[PDB]
Amino acid sequence: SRTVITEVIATADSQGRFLNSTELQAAFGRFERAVPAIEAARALTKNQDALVKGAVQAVFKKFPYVTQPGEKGYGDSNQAKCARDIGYYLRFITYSLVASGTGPLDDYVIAGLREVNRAFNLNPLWYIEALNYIKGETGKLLSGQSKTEALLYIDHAINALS
Amino acid sequence: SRTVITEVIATADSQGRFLNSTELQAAFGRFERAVPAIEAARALTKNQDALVKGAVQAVFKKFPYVTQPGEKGYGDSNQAKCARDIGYYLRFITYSLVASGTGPLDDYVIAGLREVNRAFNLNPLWYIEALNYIKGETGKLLSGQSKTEALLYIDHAINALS
Amino acid sequence: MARRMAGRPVPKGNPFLDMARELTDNRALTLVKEFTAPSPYQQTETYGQERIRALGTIEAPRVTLRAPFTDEQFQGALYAIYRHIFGNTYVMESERPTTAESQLKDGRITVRGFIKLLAKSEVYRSRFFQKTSQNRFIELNHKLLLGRAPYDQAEISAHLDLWNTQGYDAEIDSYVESEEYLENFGEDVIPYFRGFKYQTGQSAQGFNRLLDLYGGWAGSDTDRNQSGQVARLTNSLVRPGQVVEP
Amino acid sequence: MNDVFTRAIAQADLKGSFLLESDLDKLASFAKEGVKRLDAVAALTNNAPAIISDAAHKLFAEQQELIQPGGNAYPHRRMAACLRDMEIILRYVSYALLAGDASVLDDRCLNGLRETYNALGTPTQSVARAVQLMKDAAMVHLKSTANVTVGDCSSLYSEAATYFDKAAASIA
Amino acid sequence: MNDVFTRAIAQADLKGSFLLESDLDKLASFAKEGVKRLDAVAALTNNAPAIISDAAHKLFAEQQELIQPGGNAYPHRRMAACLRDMEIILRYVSYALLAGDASVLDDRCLNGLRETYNALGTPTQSVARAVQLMKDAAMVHLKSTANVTVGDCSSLYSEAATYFDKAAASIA
Amino acid sequence: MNDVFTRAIAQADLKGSFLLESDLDKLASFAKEGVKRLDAVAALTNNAPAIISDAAHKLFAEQQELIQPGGNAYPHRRMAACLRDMEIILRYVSYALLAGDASVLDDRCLNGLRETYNALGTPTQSVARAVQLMKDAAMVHLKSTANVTVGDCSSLYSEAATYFDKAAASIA
Ligand SMILES: CCC1=C(C)/C(=C/C2=NC(=C\c3[nH]c(/C=C4/NC(=O)[C@H](C)[C@H]4CC)c(C)c3CCC(=O)O)/C(CCC(=O)O)=C2C)NC1=O
Ligand SMILES: CCC1=C(C)/C(=C/C2=NC(=C\c3[nH]c(/C=C4\NC(=O)[C@H](C)[C@H]4CC)c(C)c3CCC(=O)O)/C(CCC(=O)O)=C2C)NC1=O
Ligand SMILES: CCC1=C(C)/C(=C/C2=NC(=C\c3[nH]c(/C=C4\NC(=O)[C@H](C)[C@H]4CC)c(C)c3CCC(=O)O)/C(CCC(=O)O)=C2C)NC1=O
Ligand SMILES: CCC1=C(C)/C(=C/C2=NC(=C\c3[nH]c(/C=C4\NC(=O)[C@H](C)[C@H]4CC)c(C)c3CCC(=O)O)/C(CCC(=O)O)=C2C)NC1=O
Ligand SMILES: CCC1=C(C)/C(=C/C2=NC(=C\c3[nH]c(/C=C4\NC(=O)[C@H](C)[C@H]4CC)c(C)c3CCC(=O)O)/C(CCC(=O)O)=C2C)NC1=O
Ligand SMILES: CCC1=C(C)/C(=C/C2=NC(=C\c3[nH]c(/C=C4\NC(=O)[C@H](C)[C@H]4CC)c(C)c3CCC(=O)O)/C(CCC(=O)O)=C2C)NC1=O
Ligand SMILES: CCC1=C(C)/C(=C/C2=NC(=C\c3[nH]c(/C=C4\NC(=O)[C@H](C)[C@H]4CC)c(C)c3CCC(=O)O)/C(CCC(=O)O)=C2C)NC1=O
Ligand SMILES: CCC1=C(C)/C(=C/C2=NC(=C\c3[nH]c(/C=C4\NC(=O)[C@H](C)[C@H]4CC)c(C)c3CCC(=O)O)/C(CCC(=O)O)=C2C)NC1=O
Ligand SMILES: CCC1=C(C)/C(=C/C2=NC(=C\c3[nH]c(/C=C4\NC(=O)[C@H](C)[C@H]4CC)c(C)c3CCC(=O)O)/C(CCC(=O)O)=C2C)NC1=O
Ligand SMILES: CCC1=C(C)/C(=C/C2=NC(=C\c3[nH]c(/C=C4\NC(=O)[C@H](C)[C@H]4CC)c(C)c3CCC(=O)O)/C(CCC(=O)O)=C2C)NC1=O
Ligand SMILES: CCC1=C(C)/C(=C/C2=NC(=C\c3[nH]c(/C=C4\NC(=O)[C@H](C)[C@H]4CC)c(C)c3CCC(=O)O)/C(CCC(=O)O)=C2C)NC1=O
Repeated sequence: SRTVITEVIATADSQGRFLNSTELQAAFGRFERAVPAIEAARALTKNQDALVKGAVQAVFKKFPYVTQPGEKGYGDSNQAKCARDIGYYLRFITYSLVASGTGPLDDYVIAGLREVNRAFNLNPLWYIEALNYIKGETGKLLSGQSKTEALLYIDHAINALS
Repeated sequence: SRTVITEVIATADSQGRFLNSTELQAAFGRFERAVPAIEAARALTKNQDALVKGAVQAVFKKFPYVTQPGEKGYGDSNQAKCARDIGYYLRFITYSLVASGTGPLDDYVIAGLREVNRAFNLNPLWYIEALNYIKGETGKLLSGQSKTEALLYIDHAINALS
Repeated sequence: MARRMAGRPVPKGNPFLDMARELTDNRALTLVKEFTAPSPYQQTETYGQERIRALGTIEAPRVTLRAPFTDEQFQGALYAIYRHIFGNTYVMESERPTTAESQLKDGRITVRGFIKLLAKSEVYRSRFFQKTSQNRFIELNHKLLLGRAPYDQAEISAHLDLWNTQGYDAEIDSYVESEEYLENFGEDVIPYFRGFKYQTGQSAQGFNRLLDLYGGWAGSDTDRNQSGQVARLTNSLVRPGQVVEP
Repeated sequence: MNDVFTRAIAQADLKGSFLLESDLDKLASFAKEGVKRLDAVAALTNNAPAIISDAAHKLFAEQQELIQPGGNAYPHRRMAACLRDMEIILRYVSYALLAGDASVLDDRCLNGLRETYNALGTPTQSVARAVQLMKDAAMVHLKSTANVTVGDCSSLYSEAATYFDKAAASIA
Repeated sequence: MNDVFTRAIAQADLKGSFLLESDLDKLASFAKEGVKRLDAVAALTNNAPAIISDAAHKLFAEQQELIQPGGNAYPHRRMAACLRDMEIILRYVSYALLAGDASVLDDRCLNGLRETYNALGTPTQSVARAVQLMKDAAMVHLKSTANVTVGDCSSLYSEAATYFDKAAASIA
Repeated sequence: MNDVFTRAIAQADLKGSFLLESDLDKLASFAKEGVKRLDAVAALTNNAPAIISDAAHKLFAEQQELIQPGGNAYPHRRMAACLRDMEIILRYVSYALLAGDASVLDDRCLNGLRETYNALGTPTQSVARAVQLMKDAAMVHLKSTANVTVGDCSSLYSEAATYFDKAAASIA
């Protein structure tokens, strides 16, 4: 993955050197901030189902034609598969909160995202709106710095989609 | 640009030797396929306004929501630039017909397509269905070798969009 | 009365009622649970990369050296170059070419030119050329200068003829000056093992051959082995699929 | 690699003799009927994304086990790898179709895919299933007499089926 | 490579679920002990030459045969190999102590090291002895309480020790 | 490359003295207010695609010839490259904002960018106007006190404005 710790270790290894004070400073900052990020992760994991269902409904509201019969969104399977995709995204946001870096997001979601979306005719705008709704609701759920870290990761995923 | 004789020249200039028999006869086949190419380009050329208006209206027909207000398709200026976009695709298909190669296409439209589309949120489905409408019209306008050759460039651009 | 208002009687004893219940009662939620359950064979994100030895090499960052590099970009670039080009072999401080490094630091030669000079250096010869057959030399040249294993026997034939006819310097220049090296790496990028991903135009066997050549992140192409740096792909290249016993 | 002409030439050379009248007639027949071969290859190339989409849809509906988390094609990158593999195999079958000989297929494409997939851990059986799904989804486009002169192309359908089956049997 | 966070994340993804509450508690506790682990890493890295030289002295006083002509440390070249191998192993052990997870060792440091030492004729028993000696020499520097606030760290000592034994047993 | 801290260090080294307590005070003040700087640069990074799309929309609204055939960004490829350029220079402006020094932008590109656009035929004053548009689009998000702690950041606005202004002038 690409955490702070792992990026530190990899950049030290590539240069073939030990970890001098700068990488340890970065690691210290990461360990100091682990508490707010884990707090955000536990808040997102607590309000999991509500966030997923709200995101799906927001996607439908901004994309009414997607609900039309004989089309991509219509069908119980495609509703369930929307819910599954948003669950995946939220899972990986919590993963990146815990790992205090966009490691899991880049590894799973973003890596290869563009061409698999192209090969399935999945509009990125759907997931962009879902993530915008999750951002809006986590504004309500999370107060303080957990809010900031979460919003950083949701915005990173949004940038990757857009 | 990368046309048939251009491919010949470029591949031969890589090595020391001149144009040997095989690429001479490849240029041959290109020349005796030019006549169908040029006349089919004429046929597809004589119908700018009809083709562009028909494809524009077909796109609006299959995707009626863009014509609704608040969508990126709504707007007289948006319709005008829709028309110029389809005219651009048509003129570059004509160019490729004349050049007996996708050179003009890959130079003008394919090169840097996806980045621009994501920049302005344009959907490849709009243009691909417009090209499908042109597929339909060329199904009548053109006969035999002209028809097949023109359909090749049209659906090559279709694959490029997709 | 109310029971009969429900509808006309349905005959009892249908064998499909268990399937009807599954299809009816919240098919969406059951579908979500079916979708998000774990698969029978558990595979992590990097399962294939770890079952292959080369997990860490793929994760290794690409290194670049542009003209206004200050200090530690240069120091890291030198270590990366010396680690990759010399096949993870130990290079003592006496053998390190200081003049080529000075030229690189001034910017007279790009990173690619420095790579070319190292390939023509005495360390590269004394390790890979002078102690091995020509097959092993070609394989090492491919793996180090180009990052990929050889694709077929035509490469060995062409490179052996080119060496025999024009010398070691021309042999090495055919690698660095090639269009493939300039496409993948260009002037300012240190070469990396790019064969572990699918490379455009590669053969089916190239991945397996690079696996044979790699031998772990620790392992290296010494020539200090008790075997003496023998070739690895002599029979894999000319007879790709088959296996024979004399 | 070989086309049919080069294969016949190589056999005639190993026998050390000129090309017979029979072999010349077979190659002339191949050349005369090569136009339909061009049409078949054009059908394969113009509809490649559609063929891959149908094959992947039917494979992952047939096998929810792959896309399912922990499975192979799950992590949203291995899925792109799967689609790319479909691309490569279809491309090589189209090459072997234009050539008229399966030499490109079994030389450039599928000598080591068996052991490559065993090393990477992917289930080769699902890959073969995916390849024959590509075969089925490609035959409907190959048979499509839309906008193409009507004729007889049974031999070409058989050839394409044999190439897809060869690829599936090798990878399986 | 994986630290403890990425390790737990990979397990959670395999289960296709979020991170359980207990796992979040464990990771929060791990990050609470972050500063202790940082001092341990600083002790390893700052005192790396001292540890390496002490371990080398003890190793060659133990096995005088390595430095005899004909032994496997005789000329300056393979003695530089001695010192640089020990440096790399200490480097990767400090890495694993920082990341909390021994994955960096297995992936990179000890990847093909058995095969290297078996092809090179290097006595792997001597390398294991050198690494264990390095353990004994570095525990002194980790246990050094000078210039740091006092606090129990038996978990960190056990972690560093098990990483050194992992390296030894993967070499031996 | 250089930042404000290394700039002060380098000038002190050039004069050869120890660091003055006054310059220490400026660097401490920079480190105290740098938390605001992090929010500023995070705003830039998060809003980057929206900012560059806003810049493109405003430019092509106010300017027309770049669209028509014969215009510098006319072919679809060339305007893709145009967007790439504007996002690249925004990224370098984010670098400059984070570092507090302009070196990493100027010394890296601005010496050669002018002549490159001159030789390429690209109208440079148009590029400067694009920089200005993208600067105002960024200022929209940088004055945005929403979703963050409230404070005063006029000095950071001045620094971002001068970075964009300097980049625009140096392109010209
Ligand atoms: C080199 C050849 C070439 C291509 C291919 C091209 C496509 C293209 N269309 C654009 C704008 C656009 N074009 C459209 C038209 C779309 N919405 C309509 O309803 C249709 C469904 C659909 C067209 C089929 C729209 C909505 C915009 C957005 C600009 C705006 O907001 O006014 C733009 C951005 C600048 C502009 O032209 O105004 C490009 C580059 N331009 C080129 O120079
Ligand atoms: C590792 C992380 C991961 C992600 C992110 C992921 C996304 C993803 N969603 C898929 C299916 C899908 N995804 C959607 C999109 C949703 N359905 C609609 O209700 C909504 C409008 C919309 C979301 C807002 C649809 C419609 C499908 C069905 C595609 C098909 O079978 O044709 C597929 C194709 C695999 C399949 O056929 O099941 C992928 C790869 N998969 C992953 O393994
Ligand atoms: C020129 C001929 C040629 C081919 C075709 C080829 C295939 C190939 N497949 C690969 C991995 C892969 N291939 C697949 C696809 C398979 N696994 C799933 O089960 C699917 C059902 C199935 C697709 C039909 C997947 C998922 C991976 C990733 C394996 C991993 O990362 O662990 C790789 C490793 C590089 C990469 O991951 O991009 C290669 C080289 N190599 C060649 O030289
Ligand atoms: C091919 C043969 C060759 C020559 C001719 C050569 C000269 C040379 N000296 C350099 C730097 C330097 N050279 C010097 C030495 C000079 N400055 C002091 O006044 C000294 C009194 C005086 C010594 C005669 C210094 C101090 C630098 C550092 C300049 C800097 O880093 O900015 C550089 C740029 C970086 C480097 O290579 O280290 C070159 C190319 N280098 C070569 O490889
Ligand atoms: C520098 C050390 C070195 C040498 C010399 C070497 C020899 C060598 N001989 C080869 C093929 C060959 N070798 C021979 C020679 C034999 N066949 C005839 O019947 C004769 C009885 C006999 C020669 C007296 C032939 C005819 C070939 C061609 C086979 C082919 O091209 O497939 C090849 C592979 C293809 C090529 O190079 O064109 C090598 C590498 N390999 C090395 O690493
Ligand atoms: C550069 C691309 C290109 C291609 C591919 C091409 C093929 C091609 N197909 C032709 C007719 C034909 N095409 C076909 C093949 C079709 N008939 C069968 O029903 C199948 C549905 C299907 C193939 C599977 C047949 C059978 C003919 C008539 C020739 C004959 O009697 O066999 C002809 C003769 C004149 C014409 O109709 O255009 C050509 C040159 N020409 C080109 O310029
Ligand atoms: C075949 C090439 C080769 C050489 C040349 C060589 C020299 C050599 N001498 C060594 C030890 C030593 N060498 C000396 C000798 C120094 N102190 C004495 O008083 C003198 C002032 C001075 C000698 C002129 C000492 C004291 C040590 C022990 C250092 C220690 O263990 O701390 C060591 C470190 C390992 C050991 O021997 O215990 C080497 C490598 N070894 C080799 O394999
Ligand atoms: C993943 C990081 C990494 C590791 C772990 C590593 C170990 C390593 N040690 C090596 C050589 C060696 N290493 C040793 C060290 C041992 N011999 C024993 O007697 C002593 C206990 C000890 C001496 C310090 C020796 C003697 C050689 C042989 C050098 C030669 O024969 O030239 C080599 C082969 C280098 C070559 O072929 O020249 C490797 C790969 N290399 C790496 O890049
Ligand atoms: C970036 C470089 C950097 C490092 C490495 C660093 C270490 C560090 N050590 C700390 C305290 C501490 N440091 C240690 C570690 C030592 N205590 C001894 O007992 C052990 C022998 C030994 C550990 C093996 C301990 C135990 C604490 C107190 C924490 C506690 O008792 O839970 C603290 C918290 C503030 C304090 O109370 O002093 C930090 C940040 N700070 C930095 O800026
Ligand atoms: C990483 C630092 C970096 C920068 C900054 C940079 C600028 C740059 N932009 C270029 C092309 C271009 N740049 C532009 C943009 C200009 N034309 C109009 O659209 C606008 C008014 C204006 C942008 C707002 C265009 C249209 C091209 C295409 C011209 C061509 O390809 O010939 C080129 C020529 C080579 C290429 O990119 O293909 C360079 C060097 N290059 C770099 O490596
Ligand atoms: C994970 C990355 C990261 C970020 C993003 C970060 C931002 C950050 N902003 C803070 C407060 C602040 N943030 C801002 C900046 C905003 N306030 C508005 O007025 C301006 C329009 C706007 C500037 C663009 C200001 C002015 C403060 C108050 C600082 C003070 O007390 O002087 C604080 C102090 C603690 C808190 O408020 O909870 C932090 C840590 N820290 C991080 O570790």
